Amino acid sequence: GCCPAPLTCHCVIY
Repeated sequence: GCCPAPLTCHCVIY
């Protein structure tokens, strides 16, 4: 999964 922000899947905060 990408970021929950959500943000680009290159950031993925998880």
